[PDB]
This record gives sequence, structure tokens and C-alpha cells, in this order.
Amino acid sequence: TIYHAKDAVQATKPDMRKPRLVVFVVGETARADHVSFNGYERDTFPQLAKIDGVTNFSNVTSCGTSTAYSVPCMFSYLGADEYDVDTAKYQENVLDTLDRLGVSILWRDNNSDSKGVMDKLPKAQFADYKSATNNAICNTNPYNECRDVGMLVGLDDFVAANNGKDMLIMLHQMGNHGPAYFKRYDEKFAKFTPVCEGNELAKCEHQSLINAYDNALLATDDFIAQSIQWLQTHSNAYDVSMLYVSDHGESLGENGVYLHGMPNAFAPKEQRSVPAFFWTDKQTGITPMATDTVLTHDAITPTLLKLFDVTADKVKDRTAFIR
Ligand SMILES: [Zn+2]
Ligand SMILES: [Zn+2]
Ligand SMILES: [Zn+2]
Repeated sequence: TIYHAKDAVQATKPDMRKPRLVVFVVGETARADHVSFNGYERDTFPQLAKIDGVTNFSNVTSCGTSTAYSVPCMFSYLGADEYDVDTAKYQENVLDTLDRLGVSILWRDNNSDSKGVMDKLPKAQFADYKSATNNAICNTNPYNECRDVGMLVGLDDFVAANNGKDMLIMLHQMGNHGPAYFKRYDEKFAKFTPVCEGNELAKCEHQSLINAYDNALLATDDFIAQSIQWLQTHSNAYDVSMLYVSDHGESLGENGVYLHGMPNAFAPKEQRSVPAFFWTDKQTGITPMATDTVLTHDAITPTLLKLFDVTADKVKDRTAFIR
């Protein structure tokens, strides 16, 4: 493979300082402007609003507008201005670097797959959580659809199997993917009604489409809160943190545009303006950047490296989500 960080050094090791345990929630289809913290007039993140140490970032722009385009760029060394979607999977990415330096990498997926990101690493480090084969939380809704919270089940066994190592766990959400937003959340999150149901989105009033979308965000609030709560159970033995970033936003009819995937040359703001959250325990010494920092997906790679005390020449000048 073609390297970007052959020089990378982990300055400190888990045998000499506390091991570090991080969950990176790779979000899906979530819009910054539907987040309460960014000024949305509905409380779409009530559980995160009750957790001390959550930072919300109000100015984050995605690389692109589809999962296929954005996800590889989120883990790239190139940044958005330089990213090449066709050669991305055959170049060293940030997970390759962290794995080489001894961080135990796990990717659980309730979306599709890692879009090439995990391809160079052992197959055992990727797990499909879209089916009842691996996901124990699919029977809670009329659609028999497997839920993102299912990805948390059994993570204590992974920690036990990597006892005392640094660990980075990616949880790739179904999140707010459409067009059937109403299917994305269990009935306990049907806060905003009426909702757009059925297979004909044009038959639905705009407000009912928004309602379904916002209900799906409530389920994501819950998932991120449960991810933090899970991390908190390991805080004595590990330095624990959680990063959340959505891969792109979503058009909900603005200017006659729906869904996502619009080429960047024409993409409206709602497809690229994404939420991002960072949480850490007080013991870690990790400090968030200012909430209004002008940020992009280019911040992800340097954040992940910084979380594990890794430096790489190519990202020296790059702003992260953390100091
Ligand atoms: Zn990018
Ligand atoms: Zn999509
Ligand atoms: Zn996506």
C-alpha cells in the first residue's frame, strides 16, 4: 500500500500510562440545523443535554454528500480539497496507522459497510450489525429493523479481550437515512406527530416529513447517550472519549431537492452542514476545541491521532475537534 504516515509515532504507550478507549459514532444523514444545540426550536437532543462534558460543534461541513464519498474521506490523510474517491481504499488511512501502532480497531456496522476503510485490516475487526445474526435488537418495532443500540451489546467482551490495550471502536449508524425516516426509530421516540408513513413521500405534508426526521434524531440522541454511558462504566481503568460526526446532511424538499448525494458543485447547504459532538471523562486530560471553530471532516483524522497520542508529519498543521 501507499503510505501517508510511515513516520507516525505513538509518544506514550498503554503499558506506561492509562489505556485509552474511544467510541467514534459515524453518523448518517443528520443535519446540523435540526440539532437543538445549533438553535433548532425542537429539543432533538434531550439526553445529550443532560450529560456533563458534551461539546457541540456549530460549524462543521462534510467532505461530500453521500456515504460512499464521505466515509472514506473522513478517515483519509488527504483532506477534502485533495481527496480522490477512486484511489482512497488503496492508500494508508488513519485506522491503518493506529492499528500498526498497536491500537485495537473494531468496526461495527448497522448501515452498509466501511466503504473500503477497513479493507486492509483483518476481516475479524469488521462486524455486520444489520441483521439478527449479530444484532440482538431488531424485534422492537413493526419493521423488524435492527437498531444502532444493538451495536453496544457485548462490547464489554471486546474490552476484556483487549484488556489494557488502546482501543478505537467505530459504530456506523443507520441514523437518519431515508427515505423512510419513520422506520428509523422505535415507537418510544414517536414524539412529533403526525408522521409521514407509507411508501409515497409526496402524499405526506412537509411537517409530517420533518416530524419523522426529528423522531429519528431522538433515537440517535438516545444511541449516543447510551454510548457515553457505556464508556463511563470503563472510566476507572481507561481514559474514555466519544466522537460523533455525521457523514452528510439531508434535503427535505428545499428547492425541490430530496435525500442526499447531490454532487458538491450543486449541493445545497443542508446536505453538507453536519452535527458533531465530543465527550470525554474529566480524567483524560483531553480538551475540546471552541464550539464555533470552523471545522470540516478534515478534523477527524487529526482528532483520532491526538486521542491516542500519535503524531504524523502530514497532519501537523490541521485543526482537530480537540486541542
Ligand atoms: Zn472529507
Ligand atoms: Zn445514503
Ligand atoms: Zn450517508
